[PDB]
Amino acid sequence: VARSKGYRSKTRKLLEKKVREKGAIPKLSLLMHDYSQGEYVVVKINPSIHKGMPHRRYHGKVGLVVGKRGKAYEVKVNIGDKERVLIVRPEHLIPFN
Amino acid sequence: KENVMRRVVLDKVTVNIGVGESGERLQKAYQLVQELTGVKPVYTKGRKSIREFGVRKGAPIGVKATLRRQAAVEFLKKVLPAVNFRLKQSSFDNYGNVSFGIAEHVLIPGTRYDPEIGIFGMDVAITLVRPGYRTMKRKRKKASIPRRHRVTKEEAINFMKENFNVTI
Amino acid sequence: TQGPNYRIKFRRRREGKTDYYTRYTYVINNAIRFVPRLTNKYVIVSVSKFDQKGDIMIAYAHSIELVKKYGWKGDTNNTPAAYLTGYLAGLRAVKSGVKAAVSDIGLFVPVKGGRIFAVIKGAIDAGLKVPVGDLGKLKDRVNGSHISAYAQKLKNENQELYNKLFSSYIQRGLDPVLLPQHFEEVLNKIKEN
RNA sequence: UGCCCACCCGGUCAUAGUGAGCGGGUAACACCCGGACUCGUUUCGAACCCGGAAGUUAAGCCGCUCACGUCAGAGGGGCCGUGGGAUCCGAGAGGGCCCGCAGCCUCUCUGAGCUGGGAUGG
RNA sequence: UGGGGCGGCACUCCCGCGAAAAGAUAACACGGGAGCCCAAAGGUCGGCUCAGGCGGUACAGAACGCCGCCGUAGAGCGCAAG
RNA sequence: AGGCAGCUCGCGGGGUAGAGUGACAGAUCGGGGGCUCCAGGCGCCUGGGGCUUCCGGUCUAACUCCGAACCCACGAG
Repeated sequence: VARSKGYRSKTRKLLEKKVREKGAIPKLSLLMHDYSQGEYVVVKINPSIHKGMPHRRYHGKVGLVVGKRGKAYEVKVNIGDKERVLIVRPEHLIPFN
Repeated sequence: KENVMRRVVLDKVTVNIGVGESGERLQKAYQLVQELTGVKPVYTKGRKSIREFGVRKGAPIGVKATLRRQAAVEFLKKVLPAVNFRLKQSSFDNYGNVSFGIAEHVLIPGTRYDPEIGIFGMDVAITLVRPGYRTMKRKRKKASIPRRHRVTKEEAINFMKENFNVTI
Repeated sequence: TQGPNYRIKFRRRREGKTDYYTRYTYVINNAIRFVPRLTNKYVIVSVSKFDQKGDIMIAYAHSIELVKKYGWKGDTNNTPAAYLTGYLAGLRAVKSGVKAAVSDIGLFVPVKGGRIFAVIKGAIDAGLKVPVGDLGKLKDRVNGSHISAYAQKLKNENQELYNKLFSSYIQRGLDPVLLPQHFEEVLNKIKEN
């Protein structure tokens, strides 16, 4: 049988949360930084924040910030040879390096 | 003298009437406890439904009234003479509580009559407290108190022998 | 605690001091906060700013420096004292550079006519634009008119309100009845600098 | 002065936690005293809110000891994997060698609160 | 379509596993679901804490109401699974 | 006028082999102590059942308090 291609399929363990990270958002110090254009970020999905959540295929990728729309950011990521632009809420981002 | 802060005080003498249903008995039970205490009572909702015993969620099945300082002691002085020998050492827990039931309300040494309303039973709960218990029930910076500061069973008996001259 | 399946709450949540659900909203929206705290004897006001390593104070004000700098004589944590501390806080904040701020009640209950709303109103008169609903305090409480009426009922219980304080036995002439008159002379003193 | 000790707002979110027992305050933090007024309890000035100040270190809070928890370092013990190679072994299951990397559990011992911004005390 | 037929639907969609710790990946493989329901089971604001157990209370009983102690979730969140 | 099929360093992502079971869910073999009922024998003894507690043992494609080799994104060389 071929697999169902829902939005959150084959994510039983990617969207786990370890016992010491559970609860409504713990880390506020990452949210106190305002990314400017040209910065590098890492797309890290937060399983407990259900707004502005990216797709499984982008978890752990490194993007470049190119703009801002509201409270969410426009991030340019490479998948293969293709450029893709995402709009991600800052709860799903960490700075790179 | 820090011993003044370890004193035992009376607090929250609560009267409960459990009729076990809703309608045609609550009001007369509501009227009954209205004059025993002198304060307006409250209906008590039931917990999770059982579908037997007739209880269901949100259904008022009981009436309670809470008395505080300088009126709790007066009310206790008029219900105790009925059951002076009913109070037992086994009915005291290890945290400063004691409870006793009244089988028949007119048994009280008061001006009770037998109108067409009928007769009910009563339950009385007595809570013994020390100064500083506010730390468990305040809103901000609430904490917990150790067993060191709690009222013990042995000293709770003394508070009943004194100020009330109760037996056993 | 029982082992490897137990998760510990935040330290300020365990102490019962901070509400992190409201604090989450401020950080997302990058608010500059005006924080009117209270205690059993004083009132504390601070104007904060978010930072990675901890909040930066922009301005500060305490009720102890009402008596040590402007000759306040009444209680240090009643409604007229809440207004005066807030007025002083707004003057320091505006002089420091900020012109608007967001109220941060904390874990206090927002009751109309209370001390917390008195602090906010005092800061508004000083010139700090704090958004507020049309349901603030009452103007007869700020000057202490309600305190004087209670003192003026000394005729029955033979006791004036202001019993002598901890050290006011031989130093402070408490006069609760003439409290509103004492209010504006202090207010005019901080209004000029 | 001083530096660090509480308090207000925090960051890290158990090496920081939980329980028990003890130590410490003439200020600060609290319990505490009372309700005319703003406000309030489907009853209760208990809680919330307002006004106060006699009393106390007994609670909370801070520090210390001991039990368990947690994170590491060291030591004894149980289990054990893997990327590349060969006309290597073996009927196969599997195994050995060459070059390249490790891991998990359990006992025993030893430690265990750091830190940014502002008004009281030493 | 392990010839076709009979059967089934692996013929549209969703969850786990197959799947080899990025991505992609087949079987007439395995374990199951959807084709709706709700004017509230939707929006916001406030207060509160759940299942289970222990001590004391008339009828009261494992399980009615009241007074206390513990409880990291062992509950609940329309319906499958996560 | 730059490009990336390869490698190194830096900085991140992951839940597989293994390993555990008192860390959740299921399965699974024995012993000691305490409580209770039933049956048999002369208050005691023996057997069966249920609960609790402590000690050891066996497992998991649709278990995880853990966790390699390895693979991958980005920057520089």
